[PDB]
Amino acid sequence: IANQFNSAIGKIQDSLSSTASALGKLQDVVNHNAQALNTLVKQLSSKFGAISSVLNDILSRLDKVEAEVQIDRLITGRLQSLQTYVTQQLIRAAEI
Amino acid sequence: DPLSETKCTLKSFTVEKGIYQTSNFRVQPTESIVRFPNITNLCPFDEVF
Amino acid sequence: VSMTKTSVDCTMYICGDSTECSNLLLQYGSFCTQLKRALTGIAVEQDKN
Amino acid sequence: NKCVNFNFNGLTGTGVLTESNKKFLPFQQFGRDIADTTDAVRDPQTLEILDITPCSFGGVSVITPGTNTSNQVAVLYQGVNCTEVPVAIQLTPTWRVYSTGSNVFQTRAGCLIGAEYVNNSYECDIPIGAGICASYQTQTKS
Amino acid sequence: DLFLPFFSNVTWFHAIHVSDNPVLPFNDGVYFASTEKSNI
Amino acid sequence: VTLADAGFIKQYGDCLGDIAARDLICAQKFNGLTVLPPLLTDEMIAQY
Amino acid sequence: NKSWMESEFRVYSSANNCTFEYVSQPFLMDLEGKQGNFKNLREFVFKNIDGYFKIYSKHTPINLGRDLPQGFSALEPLVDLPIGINITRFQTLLALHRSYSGWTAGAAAYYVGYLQPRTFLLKYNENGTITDAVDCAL
Ligand SMILES: *[C@@H]1O[C@H](CO)[C@@H](O[C@@H]2O[C@H](CO)[C@@H](O[C@H]3O[C@H](CO)[C@@H](O)[C@H](O)[C@@H]3O)[C@H](O)[C@H]2NC(C)=O)[C@H](O)[C@H]1NC(C)=O
Ligand SMILES: *[C@@H]1O[C@H](CO)[C@@H](O[C@@H]2O[C@H](CO)[C@@H](O)[C@H](O)[C@H]2NC(C)=O)[C@H](O)[C@H]1NC(C)=O
Ligand SMILES: *[C@@H]1O[C@H](CO)[C@@H](O[C@@H]2O[C@H](CO)[C@@H](O)[C@H](O)[C@H]2NC(C)=O)[C@H](O)[C@H]1NC(C)=O
Ligand SMILES: *[C@@H]1O[C@H](CO)[C@@H](O)[C@H](O)[C@H]1NC(C)=O
Ligand SMILES: *[C@@H]1O[C@H](CO)[C@@H](O)[C@H](O)[C@H]1NC(C)=O
Ligand SMILES: *[C@@H]1O[C@H](CO)[C@@H](O)[C@H](O)[C@H]1NC(C)=O
Repeated sequence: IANQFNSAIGKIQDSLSSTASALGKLQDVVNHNAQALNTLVKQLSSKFGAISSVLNDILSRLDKVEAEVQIDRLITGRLQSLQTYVTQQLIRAAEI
Repeated sequence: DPLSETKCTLKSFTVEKGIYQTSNFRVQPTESIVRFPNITNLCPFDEVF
Repeated sequence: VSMTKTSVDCTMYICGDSTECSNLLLQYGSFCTQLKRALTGIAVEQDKN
Repeated sequence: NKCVNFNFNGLTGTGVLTESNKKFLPFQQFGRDIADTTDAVRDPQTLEILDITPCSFGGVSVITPGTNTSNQVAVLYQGVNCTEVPVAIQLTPTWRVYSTGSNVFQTRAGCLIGAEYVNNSYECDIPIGAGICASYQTQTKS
Repeated sequence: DLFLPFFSNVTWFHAIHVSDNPVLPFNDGVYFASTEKSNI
Repeated sequence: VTLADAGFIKQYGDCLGDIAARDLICAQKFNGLTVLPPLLTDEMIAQY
Repeated sequence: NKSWMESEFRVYSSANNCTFEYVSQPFLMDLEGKQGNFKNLREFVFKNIDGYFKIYSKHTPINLGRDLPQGFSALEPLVDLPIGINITRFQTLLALHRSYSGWTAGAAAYYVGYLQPRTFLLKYNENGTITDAVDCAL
């Protein structure tokens, strides 16, 4: 019973050393927290209907009366992007 | 003070024992730096107008 | 058992440090504090789990 | 190496400027990142390439006992090296007085200010991160 | 954008004086390429 | 498990130059997305 | 005149109303130093789009390994011409150097491929050159 247990726990070294994929259930947590934040930082490139997605171009090129009407398109789409991320994170957190 | 910052963040004149988020610190700029090309001469607008 | 504890400064993600965008963001009320609160609710749970 | 309101060819921003290792071809004026913001620029008076990065910043968390127990508090600068908070001596938090420090301590979670580090462990009273916690009591070991 | 598609047909013309050629179209745009030397 | 950002100190001298051009974790940080450390280190979890 | 020069221009018999003119130095002359039976493949792209005629180009050193090689390269922008005219067709100039009314018989060869509106994914290396790409419709 000792030689069986000692040789069985020996195969755990190989079951972990030999394949790459053994811890996929934990790697998937890291991959989803990375891909969600990498998505969220790409959403800053979306124009949401404004003349530029770069907020300093709006503020370089326009005065207050129509600069604010362009900025508010980006406030709206960015805020929706956060609202999507925080809803997705609350949905995953309740599964973890 | 940072306590007064948390009192406004909680909207309360009493704060209980804990750790609380507050507005980011951000090193603000010391001066402007304007770098156009050092072009010498006025454009020909005064001919076409 | 846990996931990466994350916090976001919504007034810095939404507005690239410009004051005039920060003044438009106040037109939306408490949305930015709800985002902070919900992410804090997740982040304090990871250390519970 | 200093925080400035830069403007290159009309492209206003706020950041620090540094010499790039990047190698723009003669047709390129601006270099760019995943958020389509300008990451680098070619200085039009000398054709030098400058990296642009935002001036140093981070989250700030405040650690307090019960306000009925005391008004004194400690402050944690998130992800920040304690060589950098003395450079954060304008800034967004106008309560500069916490920079007086003397009890500054580096956690891996951030630079922690206004709390004195002590070797003898306790139960976790207020959680900081990365194995640290903070509490309000008299050490009076001596 | 207007690109040349991968693995697409391109017309390889030889041209010679000897000591017949119609005008080519220009629809969307043209990738034009040569290996010919001596600035002929 | 090849972890991405444990949350430990990012002393700015890391971020400027080459690394922010290829590593997304700095671009996240420069946009106010912040990843915090756990309360219990991998040494304290191993001790329990 | 003791010189090699275009003694007459056959190409246009008339030039009746001309509306833009230019002089330059690029358009991909030759390599420096030469090598025995080594050659340079010259690539150009001509794009006409809402009244601008745009040119891009590339030099490619290539050996005795056939032609038009299955490796990779990308064209740099060359000029943006504000011409405002309809292009529907094109032709290319040969220049047989008249050696003895003489017209000694030159020979030449070139490749033509019409562009299309298309979506591409482009790989920029850590130096910022495009080093690979994929056609999202191939
Ligand atoms: C119950 O199952 C056991 C295996 O799971 C088995 O143990 C094994 O027994 C055999 C012999 O019957 C051993 O085999 C070796 O025996 C000698 C060398 O010692 C050689 O002649 C053989 O070729 C072979 O190498 C195994 O070493 C042994 N394994 C362990 C871990 O002890 C038991 O015999 C089974 N018990 C019953 C009651 O059936
Ligand atoms: C905070 O920043 C300083 C640099 O300003 C870091 O100091 C360097 O640390 C390494 C590793 O110990 C040494 O090899 C260097 O010689 C140090 N340079 C200087 C100028 O002191 C310091 O390590 C950082 N602290 C943290 C916690 O990351
Ligand atoms: C294109 O060329 C023709 C020929 O020079 C120009 O036509 C002349 O226009 C003037 C002014 O109307 C008349 O006096 C001449 O009698 C015209 N000549 C002919 C042969 O038609 C024409 O104007 C030019 N186009 C432009 C836009 O300048
Ligand atoms: C600007 O002046 C400098 C000398 O101060 C000179 O080297 C440079 O060539 C000038 N810029 C341009 C666009 O020529
Ligand atoms: C922690 O203990 C060491 C001795 O093991 C001592 O040198 C050090 O000063 C102590 N830390 C503090 C903050 O005093
Ligand atoms: C390529 O050209 C040949 C004729 O030379 C033709 O048979 C073939 O079908 C063409 N293929 C495509 C995809 O254009």
